[PDB]
Amino acid sequence: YFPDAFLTQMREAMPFDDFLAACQRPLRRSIRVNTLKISVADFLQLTAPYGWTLTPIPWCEEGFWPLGSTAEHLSGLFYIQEASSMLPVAALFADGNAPQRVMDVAAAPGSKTTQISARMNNEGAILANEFSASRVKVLHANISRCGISNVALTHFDGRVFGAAVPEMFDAILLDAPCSGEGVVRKDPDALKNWSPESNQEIAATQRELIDSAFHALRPGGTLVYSTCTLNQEENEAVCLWLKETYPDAVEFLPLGDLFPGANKALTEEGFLHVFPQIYDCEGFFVARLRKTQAIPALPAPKYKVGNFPFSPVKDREAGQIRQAATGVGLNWDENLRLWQRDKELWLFPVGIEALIGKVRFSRLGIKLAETHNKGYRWQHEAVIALASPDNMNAFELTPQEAEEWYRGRDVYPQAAPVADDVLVTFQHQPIGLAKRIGSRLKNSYPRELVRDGKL
Repeated sequence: YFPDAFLTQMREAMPFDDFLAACQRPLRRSIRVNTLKISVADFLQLTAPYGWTLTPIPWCEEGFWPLGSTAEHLSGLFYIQEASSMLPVAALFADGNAPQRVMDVAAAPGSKTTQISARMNNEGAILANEFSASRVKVLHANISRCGISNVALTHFDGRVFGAAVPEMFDAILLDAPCSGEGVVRKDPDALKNWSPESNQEIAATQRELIDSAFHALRPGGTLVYSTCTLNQEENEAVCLWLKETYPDAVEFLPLGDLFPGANKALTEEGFLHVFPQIYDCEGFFVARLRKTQAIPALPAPKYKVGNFPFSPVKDREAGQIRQAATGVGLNWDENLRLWQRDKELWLFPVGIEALIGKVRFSRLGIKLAETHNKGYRWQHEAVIALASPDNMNAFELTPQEAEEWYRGRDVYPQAAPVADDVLVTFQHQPIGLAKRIGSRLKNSYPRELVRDGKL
């Protein structure tokens, strides 16, 4: 369903029928491989038995066309995400762009965040901001599932960043809340409350969003602006505005070589204005800019953000934890350093350090452990992230035994390893960390996730 005003002005902005057609047909199931865990080729090899046809996505070598309840999804080897969300992320790293400190402004539900992480090879650091509180917990679950460690979370109104955190990021991805015209294929009533007035104010929001972003972008950095909507007010008009506001500071960086076929969607400015029927998918806009120059300062550091509840772990102790963890299969890069709050023990990415005190964080990095007596309760989240499977104390489950784990039940091996603490893999992926207890392997899969159904 489509309002008259909207169609009879999509008619006057087409460079059409095919579009009405593609508009009205449902989206293709779409999947993205997580190379933090498995290579593409390996993935293809591994899921060949399931007999799916998979069309390659042109702007994402890692992208392809009951999903959530498949082993591979549970061990975090792929993300269920739409091809259009892949595009902004691809732009962000186009032409060997290799940013080390990145913000995702509207990060839930995690689709893009996870993808950026994988592309940075889990190095550097990311600030994933999400405005809605409820969506934050979704974001976090999704991050923890993919074993991402370079992410910190905030809960802010996006507009704040420009003033709060000046030339902080070397890349930003601003996927702006829009009028969702491109999303009628996922939701046949999506727009229904659509109106040109309602759009003028949405565009007003998108202005101050992108200004905030630009402000928080270090000189030299790239910013990618994307929406799910197809009109010019919210897209080209918003980018063009930014350039008018900072004429000597903003450079559009054409996206035409982004992939083969990109030309089909290329705007005179170098944006990709992807109509749904062009590549058979969602309706989407992608714009990439670079800040070429420092721009004037804002006041506006009003929010004095008070004590940070964690302290960096001292060297004597940090060493002993590193060795205690290694002894159980967990390992970290030089990208990560150990902090502490209570019995709690966290790893933060050094990339994020510089932000401490300029923003209140919802969460940072990963909880490695909680101290208990002389010991440690290793967190599931850290096992997914830091566990090396190719080990001599790994233990591979049978499919039968794997299903049991995910239904949150104890497992009884014929083998029956020697370790009192056993790193449990399936398809040779870290799946959880279990205690021995004689012959039994106790289930330590967090209950908030114990699968209810079929597998």
